[PDB]
Amino acid sequence: GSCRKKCFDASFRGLENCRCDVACKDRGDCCWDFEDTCVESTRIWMCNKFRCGETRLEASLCSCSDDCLQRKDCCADYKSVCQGETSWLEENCDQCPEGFDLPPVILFSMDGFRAEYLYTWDTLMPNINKLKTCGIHSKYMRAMYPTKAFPNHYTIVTGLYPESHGIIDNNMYDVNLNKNFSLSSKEQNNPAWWHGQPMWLTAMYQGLKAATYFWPGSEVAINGSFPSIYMPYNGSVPFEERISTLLKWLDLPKAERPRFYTMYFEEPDSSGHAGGPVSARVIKALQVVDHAFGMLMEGLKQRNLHNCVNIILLADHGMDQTYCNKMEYMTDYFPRINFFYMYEGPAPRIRAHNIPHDFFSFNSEEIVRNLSCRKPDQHFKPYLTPDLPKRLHYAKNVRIDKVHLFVDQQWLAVRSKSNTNCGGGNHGYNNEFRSMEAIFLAHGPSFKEKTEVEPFENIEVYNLMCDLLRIQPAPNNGTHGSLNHLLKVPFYEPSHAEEVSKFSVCGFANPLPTESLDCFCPHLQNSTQLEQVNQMLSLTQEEITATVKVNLPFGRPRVLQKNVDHCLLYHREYVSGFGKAMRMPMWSSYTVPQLGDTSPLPPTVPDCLRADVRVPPSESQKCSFYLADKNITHGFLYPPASNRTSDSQYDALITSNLVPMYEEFRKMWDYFHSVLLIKHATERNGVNVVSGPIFDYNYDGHFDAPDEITKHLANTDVPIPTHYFVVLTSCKNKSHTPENCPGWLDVLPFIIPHRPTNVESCPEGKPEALWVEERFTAHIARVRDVELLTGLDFYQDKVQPVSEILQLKTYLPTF
Ligand SMILES: *[C@@H]1O[C@H](CO)[C@@H](O[C@@H]2O[C@H](CO)[C@@H](O[C@@H]3O[C@H](CO)[C@@H](O)[C@H](O)[C@@H]3O)[C@H](O)[C@H]2NC(C)=O)[C@H](O)[C@H]1NC(C)=O
Ligand SMILES: *[C@@H]1O[C@H](CO[C@@H]2O[C@@H](C)[C@@H](O)[C@@H](O)[C@@H]2O)[C@@H](O[C@@H]2O[C@H](CO)[C@@H](O)[C@H](O)[C@H]2NC(C)=O)[C@H](O)[C@H]1NC(C)=O
Ligand SMILES: *[C@@H]1O[C@H](CO[C@@H]2O[C@@H](C)[C@@H](O)[C@@H](O)[C@@H]2O)[C@@H](O[C@@H]2O[C@H](CO)[C@@H](O)[C@H](O)[C@H]2NC(C)=O)[C@H](O)[C@H]1NC(C)=O
Ligand SMILES: Nc1ncnc2c1ncn2[C@@H]1O[C@H](COP(=O)(O)CP(=O)(O)OP(=O)(O)O)[C@@H](O)[C@H]1O
Ligand SMILES: *[C@@H]1O[C@H](CO)[C@@H](O[C@@H]2O[C@H](CO)[C@@H](O)[C@H](O)[C@H]2NC(C)=O)[C@H](O)[C@H]1NC(C)=O
Ligand SMILES: *[C@@H]1O[C@H](CO)[C@@H](O[C@@H]2O[C@H](CO)[C@@H](O)[C@H](O)[C@H]2NC(C)=O)[C@H](O)[C@H]1NC(C)=O
Ligand SMILES: *[C@@H]1O[C@H](CO[C@@H]2O[C@@H](C)[C@@H](O)[C@@H](O)[C@@H]2O)[C@@H](O)[C@H](O)[C@H]1NC(C)=O
Ligand SMILES: *[C@@H]1O[C@H](CO[C@@H]2O[C@@H](C)[C@@H](O)[C@@H](O)[C@@H]2O)[C@@H](O)[C@H](O)[C@H]1NC(C)=O
Ligand SMILES: [Ca+2]
Ligand SMILES: [Cl-]
Ligand SMILES: [Cl-]
Ligand SMILES: [Cl-]
Ligand code: NA
Ligand SMILES: [Zn+2]
Ligand SMILES: [Zn+2]
Repeated sequence: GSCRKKCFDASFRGLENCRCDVACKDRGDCCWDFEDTCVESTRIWMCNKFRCGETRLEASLCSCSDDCLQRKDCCADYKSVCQGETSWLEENCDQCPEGFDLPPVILFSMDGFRAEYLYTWDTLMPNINKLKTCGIHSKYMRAMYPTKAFPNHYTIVTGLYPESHGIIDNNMYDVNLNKNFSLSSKEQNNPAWWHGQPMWLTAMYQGLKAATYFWPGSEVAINGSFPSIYMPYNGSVPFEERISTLLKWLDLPKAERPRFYTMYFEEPDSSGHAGGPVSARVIKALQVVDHAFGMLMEGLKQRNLHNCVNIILLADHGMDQTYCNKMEYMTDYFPRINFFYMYEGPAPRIRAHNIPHDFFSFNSEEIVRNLSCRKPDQHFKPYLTPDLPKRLHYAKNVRIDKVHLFVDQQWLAVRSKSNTNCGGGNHGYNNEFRSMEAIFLAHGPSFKEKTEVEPFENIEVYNLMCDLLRIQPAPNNGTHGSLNHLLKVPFYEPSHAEEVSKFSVCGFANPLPTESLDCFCPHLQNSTQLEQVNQMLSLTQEEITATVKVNLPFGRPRVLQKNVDHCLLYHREYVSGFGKAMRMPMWSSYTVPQLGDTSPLPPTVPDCLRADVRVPPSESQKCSFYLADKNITHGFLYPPASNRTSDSQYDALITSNLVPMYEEFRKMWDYFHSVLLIKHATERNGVNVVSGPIFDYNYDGHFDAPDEITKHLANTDVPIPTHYFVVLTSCKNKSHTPENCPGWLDVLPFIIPHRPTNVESCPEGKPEALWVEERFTAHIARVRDVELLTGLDFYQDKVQPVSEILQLKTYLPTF
């Protein structure tokens, strides 16, 4: 015989007197199968032909003995390797066993698994590829900025932007605590850094036990509590050991068995850093993680759990390649740099060197000014954080330093040329960069099968996981219901938000104005001319219904602000919502048709403004306000030169269509409406436009209350916007116009900062054709971002399921 079932038996002589004792290795008389049967069998996580039926040993990590199933310690592939059962991988695409009344949730993260890995190398990852084929598969998942591990892992489990959850980078300083946060320090375990409610506490608070294996934050007594089970972090733990512990937890008695699980792997992030995203090291790491993931599914199948668990496989961010010849140096821009401290790399920040003493005295403004437009080809742009694109939601936290550098693809910004941290993979860049996109795959009885879904953001996963466990989520930044199309039977059915402030009436009464408002239009020097022109503002009921049909084709925006007095101004070519206290419109809606001639609109007739007879002078702007205010002029919300009849431009040359605009912004503003808007209308077969002011002086992402607004027009109460929004909405099916679209819509939203100079664009002396469109593109945002910043709610009259409208409102155009 051989060593099968005779390991370490010195008294045993088999064929040709071969021996199976520990000393046979030296004497050189071992039976042929000794090493694999008796030595390597205690160092591996897999059964094989040598091990099946084996006699139990001591130091074995798992068992292939005939009693392992009753003892509950079989290796994961025992049944398929030893019992001839079909592996999970060999099974076709798709049930809970006894005691698993409800399906547990596994949240599985593979650090640095970028969406392109799954596109190019899927055939090198058969287990992951099987998950993608059989379950639900998003084109990619968008991370939050900056695309770092701790900020995004904690976003995933809280539903919160970093500015809200507190972990705004892997390295940061908090002047209030006067402490430093870093991944190698014990300060990261101070619960004071961790705000919000992570998913394992949401479950625990609502009666469901939670086990975490190495998830960021799970080793912290957040809000005073650890997870039910958690593991002190140690990256050296083999992945198979982690998977085996997860399967053991699923073997706990029902009364002790967690319902929510998290799992974390350092790969392919670690190999991405070492070798770059296209490298043998990443390829090998991708095969390793795929092997360990398969181990999990095989072990689930051994327990008949493969189709009972709702598993989500995703990642925190992607990976890009860096170069030592693509580095920007602060020494190139400052003669002395020893007075400030720099968080370096793909998403740098600059703060005072002497902290906490000079933290707030630091002249962040001068730093950003001296870094602006210094070279024509400089590969980063400095920002004060309130000036960053609003879709990043990266400003409202004292831990976010005011000075920020937004760095171009594959570049790095460092202090000095001494820096050698280059040549490998890195991340942290703009979350819209393709290289920073992450994967999201799910599978389970609650998910749809064999379904590909559009991209979505990692802030949406928290609500989804609460829906999977049928519990209520803590308040977060997801849009609940936006991921219902992932689910067979949604747990949460969304509904339209009900309007808070009802609209008033601004009907047409007297054709002459009680007050001139200090506005002048010599073209109407007589009174007969005025009465006729203003009469054009009088629309019949039939004319009101016609303009609403074309220019409000999805229904008016609803006001979710409280105690806001507003009325609707009907015109033939546009409808607006006038904010009485504000003395300017909250929104203006109009639909731009497709035209053959792409002739840019001509300039508005100048020197002609008059009052709105429908709006009383107490609630109207005065043209003298703008003359008085030397630092700001007036702009038009609805473009008057886009008139489609002989004298309809008069309908736009009224005080009710005026908004405060710095001269330099209005140049940008008018170019967009005169040139770019027309192109968008011709490409989209017409486009509906809704535009208006945004006030966010505390840069918290929410509309300001009137008493939060700190800048006003001249000596009046008329506020100056911080931003203007422009939402372009057309029919996804280009065969239809925006007003005759029975299917899905297609949106392109802008949130353009209203700044007194164009230094963000470094015009330098170039025509607007060479930088305006670039500036607007940099400030694309979601509709929901506009809703949050305005207190408005869109598309409520679009006949379509709410959850599909929620998909539309979370969509981010990318380029
Ligand atoms: C941090 O942990 C504490 C627990 O120590 C959480 O406080 C608990 O919050 C829940 C939900 O708000 C409270 O339950 C509610 O109480 C009201 C008042 O009777 C009741 O009407 C509701 O139906 C619900 O039962 C609970 O009382 C409260 N516990 C304590 C001791 O204050 C807190 O929410 C956690 N915070 C975060 C951010 O995780
Ligand atoms: C920030 O820059 C100012 C201005 O410096 C000039 O503009 C820069 C954008 C860059 O092009 C420099 O090469 C220019 O010299 C600095 O203010 C100047 O400082 C020098 C001292 O070296 C002084 O002699 C000048 O009078 C200053 N000019 C003004 C208008 O004040 C300032 O020092 C820079 N700030 C920091 C922190 O370095
Ligand atoms: C859109 O309106 C422009 C402007 O109309 C002029 O300005 C208004 C404020 C009002 O004073 C009107 O009575 C004016 O006609 C139209 O451009 C004018 O077009 C006429 C006839 O084609 C021409 O004689 C004028 O010189 C033009 N004036 C300017 C400043 O361009 C334009 O025709 C209107 N578009 C359509 C489709 O009717
Ligand atoms: N609970 C945990 N505790 C400590 N470290 C963890 C952790 N979970 C993951 N990590 C570590 O997070 C690291 C990945 O995060 P990264 O964003 O790549 C760090 P970085 O910002 O690129 O540079 P840095 O190392 O200077 O912080 C992994 O190497 C891993 O060791
Ligand atoms: C947090 O880390 C910073 C460096 O990242 C420390 O900064 C030092 O601050 C002291 C005075 O506070 C200065 O004398 C040193 O020159 C600073 N060092 C550097 C490298 O800038 C800071 O001390 C740390 N704070 C805490 C509480 O640990
Ligand atoms: C993201 O969601 C969080 C949680 O709902 C919001 O944070 C709250 O904001 C209000 C008003 O700013 C504060 O009074 C609360 O204290 C905040 N809570 C927390 C936990 O920070 C946040 O406003 C949302 N962000 C956006 C951009 O909408
Ligand atoms: C980190 O992990 C290393 C690898 O072994 C693992 O940890 C030991 C303690 C056992 O739990 C073993 O089953 C694991 O695979 C250890 O060698 C090392 O000591 C650990 N370091 C720390 C600080 O815990
Ligand atoms: C778009 O919609 C088409 C049906 O629309 C009707 O037919 C076309 C030709 C136009 O005349 C339109 O005004 C009509 O209402 C579908 O047949 C077609 O598949 C759709 N296209 C896409 C890309 O979805
Ligand atoms: Ca605000
Ligand atoms: Cl089954
Ligand atoms: Cl003026
Ligand atoms: Cl500016
Ligand atoms: Na002025
Ligand atoms: Zn990472
Ligand atoms: Zn990393």
